[PDB]
Amino acid sequence: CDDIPRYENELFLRLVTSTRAHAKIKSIDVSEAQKVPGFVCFLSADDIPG
Amino acid sequence: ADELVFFVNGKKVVEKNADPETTLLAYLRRKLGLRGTKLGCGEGGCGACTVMLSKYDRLQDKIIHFSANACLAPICTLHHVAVTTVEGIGSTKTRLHPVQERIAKSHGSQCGFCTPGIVMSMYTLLRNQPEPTVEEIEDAFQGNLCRCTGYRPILQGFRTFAKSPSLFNPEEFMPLDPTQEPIFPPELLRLKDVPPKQLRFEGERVTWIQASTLKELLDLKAQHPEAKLVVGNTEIGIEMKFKNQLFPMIICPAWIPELNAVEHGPEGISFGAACALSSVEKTLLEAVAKLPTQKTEVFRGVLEQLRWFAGKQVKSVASLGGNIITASPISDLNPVFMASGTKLTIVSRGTRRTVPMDHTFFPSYRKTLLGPEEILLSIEIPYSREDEFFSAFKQASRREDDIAKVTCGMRVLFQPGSMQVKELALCYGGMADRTISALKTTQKQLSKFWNEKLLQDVCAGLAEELSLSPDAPGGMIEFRRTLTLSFFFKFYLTVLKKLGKDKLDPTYTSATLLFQKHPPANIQLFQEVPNGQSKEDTVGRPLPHLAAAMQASGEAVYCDDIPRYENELFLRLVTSTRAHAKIKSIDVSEAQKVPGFVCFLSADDIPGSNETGLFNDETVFAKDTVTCVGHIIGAVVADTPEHAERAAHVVKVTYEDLPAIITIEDAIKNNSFYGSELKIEKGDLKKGFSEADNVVSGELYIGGQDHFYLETHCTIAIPKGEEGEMELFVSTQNAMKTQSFVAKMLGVPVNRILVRVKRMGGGFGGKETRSTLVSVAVALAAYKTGHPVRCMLDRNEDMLITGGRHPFLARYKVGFMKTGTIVALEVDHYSNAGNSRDLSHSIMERALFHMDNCYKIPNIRGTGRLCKTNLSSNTAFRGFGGPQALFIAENWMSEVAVTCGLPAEEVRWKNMYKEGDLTHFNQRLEGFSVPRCWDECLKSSQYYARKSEVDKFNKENCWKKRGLCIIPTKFGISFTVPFLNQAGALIHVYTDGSVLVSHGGTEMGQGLHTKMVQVASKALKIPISKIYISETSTNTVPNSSPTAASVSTDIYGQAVYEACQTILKRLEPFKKKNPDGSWEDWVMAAYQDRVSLSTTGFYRTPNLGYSFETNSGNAFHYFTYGVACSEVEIDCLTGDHKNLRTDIVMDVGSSLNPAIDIGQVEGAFVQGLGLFTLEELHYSPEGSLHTRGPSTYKIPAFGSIPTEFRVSLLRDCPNKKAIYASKAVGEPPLFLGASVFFAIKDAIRAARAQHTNNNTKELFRLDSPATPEKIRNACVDKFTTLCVTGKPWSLRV
Amino acid sequence: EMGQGLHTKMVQVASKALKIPISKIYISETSTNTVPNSSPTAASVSTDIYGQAVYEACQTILKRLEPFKKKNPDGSWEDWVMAAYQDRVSLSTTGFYRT
Ligand SMILES: Cc1cc2nc3c(=O)[nH]c(=O)nc-3n(C[C@H](O)[C@H](O)[C@H](O)COP(=O)(O)OP(=O)(O)OC[C@H]3O[C@@H](n4cnc5c(N)ncnc54)[C@H](O)[C@@H]3O)c2cc1C
Ligand SMILES: Nc1nc2c(c(=O)[nH]1)N[C@H]1C(S)=C(S)[C@@H](COP(=O)(O)O)O[C@H]1N2
Ligand SMILES: N#Cc1cc(-c2n[nH]c(C3=CC(=O)NC(=O)C3)n2)cc(=O)[nH]1
Ligand SMILES: N#Cc1cc(-c2n[nH]c(C3=CC(=O)NC(=O)C3)n2)cc(=O)[nH]1
Ligand code: FES
Ligand code: FES
Ligand SMILES: [Ca+2]
Ligand SMILES: [Ca+2]
Repeated sequence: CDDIPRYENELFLRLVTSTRAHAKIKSIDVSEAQKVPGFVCFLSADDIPG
Repeated sequence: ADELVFFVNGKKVVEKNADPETTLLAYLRRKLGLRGTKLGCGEGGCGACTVMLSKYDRLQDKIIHFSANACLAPICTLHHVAVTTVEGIGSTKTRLHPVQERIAKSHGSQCGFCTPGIVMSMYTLLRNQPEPTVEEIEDAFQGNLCRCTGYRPILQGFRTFAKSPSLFNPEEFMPLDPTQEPIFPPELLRLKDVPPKQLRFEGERVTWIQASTLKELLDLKAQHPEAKLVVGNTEIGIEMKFKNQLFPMIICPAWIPELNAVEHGPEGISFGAACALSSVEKTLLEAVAKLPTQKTEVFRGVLEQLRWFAGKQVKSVASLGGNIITASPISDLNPVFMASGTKLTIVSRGTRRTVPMDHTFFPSYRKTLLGPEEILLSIEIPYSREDEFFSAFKQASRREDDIAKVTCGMRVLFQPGSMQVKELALCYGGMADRTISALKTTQKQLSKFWNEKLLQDVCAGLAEELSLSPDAPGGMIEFRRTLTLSFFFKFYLTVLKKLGKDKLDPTYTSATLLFQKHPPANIQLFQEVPNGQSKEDTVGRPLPHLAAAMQASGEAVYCDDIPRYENELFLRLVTSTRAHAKIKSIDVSEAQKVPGFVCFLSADDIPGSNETGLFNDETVFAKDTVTCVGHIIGAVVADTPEHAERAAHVVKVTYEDLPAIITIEDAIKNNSFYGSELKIEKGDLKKGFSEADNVVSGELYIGGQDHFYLETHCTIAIPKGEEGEMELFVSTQNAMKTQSFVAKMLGVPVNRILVRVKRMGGGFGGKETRSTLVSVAVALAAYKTGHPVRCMLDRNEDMLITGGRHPFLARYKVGFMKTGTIVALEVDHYSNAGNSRDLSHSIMERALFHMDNCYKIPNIRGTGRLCKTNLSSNTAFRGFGGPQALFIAENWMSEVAVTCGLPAEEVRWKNMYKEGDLTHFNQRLEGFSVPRCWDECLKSSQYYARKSEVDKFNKENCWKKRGLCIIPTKFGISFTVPFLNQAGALIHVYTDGSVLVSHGGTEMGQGLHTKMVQVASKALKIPISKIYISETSTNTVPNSSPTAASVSTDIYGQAVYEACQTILKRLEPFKKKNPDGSWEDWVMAAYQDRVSLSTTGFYRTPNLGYSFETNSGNAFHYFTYGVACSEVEIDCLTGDHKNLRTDIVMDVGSSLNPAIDIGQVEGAFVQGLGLFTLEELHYSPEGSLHTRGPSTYKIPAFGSIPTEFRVSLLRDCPNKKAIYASKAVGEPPLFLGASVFFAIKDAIRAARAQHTNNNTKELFRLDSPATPEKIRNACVDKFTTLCVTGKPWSLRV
Repeated sequence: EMGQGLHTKMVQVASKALKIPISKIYISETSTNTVPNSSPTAASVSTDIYGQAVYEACQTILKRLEPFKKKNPDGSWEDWVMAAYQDRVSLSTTGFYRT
């Protein structure tokens, strides 16, 4: 799979995962993430169209 | 300076390193990933790259919006400009804009490749005039071309913006709402405030300075006199791309206020030299409405030329000074500027002069009297004076967006209130290498009076003074000379009229009329579906092409639109510049030095076989010898397409010529044929000829045709790196041959090669085989590099290399009775096949099969020979030999009517086959519907009433004539080699109950997939929404015949039907167990029960197999029929004509989709009209093509179609021989375009009775295409007489 | 294929069923548009079940090619395949198995 050449416009995804075994998600803060050079977006449940 | 800032669809683009050579089109497709905007030609002719531009004009103090060709727009002109592309206005993921909605729903998109550019031209009009007039609408598209639709639906759909069941419903159209339009970028409006300043861009090869002030400009021209000015780039863009000019320094003066000012002075109106021609046009139109007629004579000449100058895209960026200083011999403006003494204000640093343009201003080819330091600042177009009159005329190959043959400006100034010539200026383009004045002719007339003797003297003087030698560039010697006289005659008559106030001499009055549009009327008639039919059964309903909305939105993916891999490379073909030569050596040493160069590939690089072609006739890369101009020798592969192009251009081939054989004639004389003669003989010719009252024999020629699919040939090849595996994305009608020619070249099993075809932007037969020329080269580059490689041809390469329709030369003899009844016939056909066999033999056979058209001829012999020549190999082109043969048949039929002195329709009718007769190849005509088509078309076209109206018009008009002709056609349906009539399909039903269909056919705009989906949905009894077709691929359906012969709906439809039956058989017990369940419940239960939800389907046409030796057995499964009646009006002084009205009745059985079938009728029709009247390829005598682009090759334009255009599909004619009682439609109607040609012939006969003949039974030869040249030269008269063929001491008798 | 040699076994199986060498057969990949609704490759039954699927498809090819073998007993695989193609016999089929 990863040996397949990337398209010129091909992007990379990194999962964001929980550090707690059982907990409510109070908030999510992406503001330091957006500062990282090359950030395109952060995706979460609300982005799902289906 | 360094930064370039602009906006694209509302979003800011900051380009830090703009290269001056980057066009917008390249930037949009390759840097911004916005692939809706397309490349179709690269020379401003086709409009596929049309976008909108918006800017603040701080001078009108207003946001302005205009359209432009992205392929010619340098991004370096666009600082502080907002670009709107097709993706800027809507999409199927959000909402279509009204323009996109309507063109899709009104069936104005087929292949869809022209659609975004036509969308953008209509959108642009709407942003300027939210409620346009019908004419403002047609005019919006002078620079857009469509090869598929025949234009009618696009216009009829867009007409709903102005002011039988039906193919569309305008009441469902969302109204335009200008408050919902994208807002002009607010950042850009903040910027209008800041004073502009000089910018500098630096690219690989070119430095560009954007001059902010006149002083900056004139300083820069002093410092850099060699620097090239650029405004619209519509000429420099061509010189750069097509003549390998490099201008290492550009100055763009477009922003400078004095170069854009318009002033109304006592003497005339003054425009800065950077004023677009669209501004010039608007200003003059307003002057012409406001001012006394006698002030505006010169202005109206300018306007008359601007009417026929390029199109909206070009006119909106092309500048006035750009036209004057380019000094093309064929400028339409400079003759007018020169005739008028229009004033040029010319400046340099510390210099200013003003001169009247006159004959000295253009000293020689492409030069003007401007010095190295000097710029054209402003132009004063003068007011006309009392006693001063002016005309301008342009004649071309086509009226819309064409390059002038002869073009002129004519001024006379009389002594006050007299007819006594004080001044006369007759100034012409196209008669020499610069714009010239006939000063010798006109000097002789000063003090003379405007009369008959003056007309005669000027004609005689023009004939002497504007001579052309037989060798003149452009040819068309007699036509060009006739036109210089004809135009003068029009001027002479126009001036007579203007001199006498304002009845003077009717019969003559129409020669003086400027071109004028009658309003369009279009009626389509087809059958409603049976009343009880389910709404979910769409078979027989006018469902839009399934991809039409995505074509309109730019979201449909064509091959080059597929994203590049990051390591993907670019191939450029290296082709022969000689017709016939040994290759002595190849030197790549300059190519190696172009940046990004990767490798040059040639014959030695091939690991498998260099032998390719349908008959194993050809090389993949030429070895030892080249046998045509365009013969592929090699290829350069580089990191960008520009590096590849530049590198290939500088690959040096050294040749030693060999004797060439170019023409049919040469080939006959040299015994140069492929194979041996083909023949069908039936009955007894000698006996036939001996019993005929009359016998006519003659010779007929029909020229070839370039496919001009809007998407040229394109392949992407992906090498996998494992077991020789390769995956190709290809624009082709033939994935099977592509797959096997790529495997043969690589020397790998066919199971290693996967070919995928999503869609083509047109194919028309030209992608039936010739697509492998590019496919196999790209495969070689992928194999050799291990990288993805791609290549899309530029238009010029495509036209040169890939082949076209076959030219035919016929020698015939027909014996007939006095009643018109044909008694015997012989025709010998010769086709120009080019340098390989390809489909030529099958093309000849199809010609022989159609030599009868619809006529019963008891004694008949047809022969065919294929001429082997040093020209690119010709191939399939819609009709596949049929139209040539059928044109030959109608030519001699028409000569039969003339010789008999009988009405042409009577002679055709009495000769017509009847129900059950055998053809000349002994096939029975069962369900022969031509008499019903014929009867209905006579009637619905009101033919007989109109005949009498045409005679009347002809009686009353000396210099225009009308013509009217009605012709039948029949077209045999099947591939003539029996093995190709087979089709497979593969159908999957997934467990959500969605169905994916795959079949061997490809989509090229004809709506095959839409039809297959309609079939599957009727067969399965589910809605089409549940069914989907993604693409055509060799690992889903193997061994497919090319999508060709118009049988794809027939044969794939049956294969899809059969897979549906199997699925239905598997589901039946689940249906039984649960009668009240849904399709979804039944599918899930069959899955849970371990019943397969996948099957193949297959079909093989029964009862086929014609033998040329027994002359028996079915050649075809059935025939498609129809009839067309066309009326034209020709202009006998120029060779222009108008197509006034056409009515078509076509038998397509019970249509699967009447929208799609009417689209096919009209598209085919218009493609045939192009073949028979507009389109013409020219080659030098040594075999090198001249016509390589839409500038010179003229296909039907929006303005070319019949103004009244009516199409009916025959009611109540089910075809038991094909799926759901339908008939094949793709090619049958194309020969109906010949009704235009024969109407033209009738109108020529009329003109020659007017001024040539008392001989009503005379037979003059009119070859195809009947272009303005052939029509004009055929209108023999007192002007032709003065400038014919090429005083002697020295005269016998 | 996950390392277990299933494509290899399948090529072995097809070669034996069609009586042609393994060199004339190839398996490129697995995809939902060539075989739909597949169970996961799992429970060690893939050879068993795809083996039968491949075998049934090979039988169907053999039935279709038989009249050409019969007409030309001394011919090559390649001769029989070309003849079927020229005679418009389909050279594509599915295969299926249910334990
Ligand atoms: C599809 C198409 C159809 C066309 N149809 C026609 C037609 O029917 N009739 C016709 O006449 N032409 C036609 N043209 C030609 C072309 O569009 C015109 O000549 C146009 O006016 C050139 O203007 P431009 O601003 O694009 O010139 P550019 O390409 O930008 O410049 C052309 C030349 O003019 C010089 N120049 C420009 N401005 C100045 C200045 N102020 N002072 C000194 N030199 C200057 C440049 O240095 C350059 O040599 C057509 C072109 C295309 C692409
Ligand atoms: N829009 C469009 N219509 C088209 C073509 C095309 O390329 N584009 N090709 C024509 C030719 S040459 C043929 S043989 C048929 C192929 O399609 P069919 O067999 O599905 O009719 O479509 C015809 N109509
Ligand atoms: N449309 C179009 C059009 C196409 C064809 C046709 N296309 N390919 C072939 C082949 C002929 C052959 O002799 N050998 C081959 O491998 C292929 N014939 C026939 C027709 O009647 N109309
Ligand atoms: N190895 C491995 C392995 C796998 C399985 C197994 N895989 N999928 C399921 C499912 C069960 C179900 O109820 N619904 C489903 O959609 C799937 N069972 C069985 C086994 O014996 N060995
Ligand atoms: S691509 Fe620009 S006009 Fe054809
Ligand atoms: S739809 Fe216009 S070129 Fe095909
Ligand atoms: Ca072609
Ligand atoms: Ca050929």
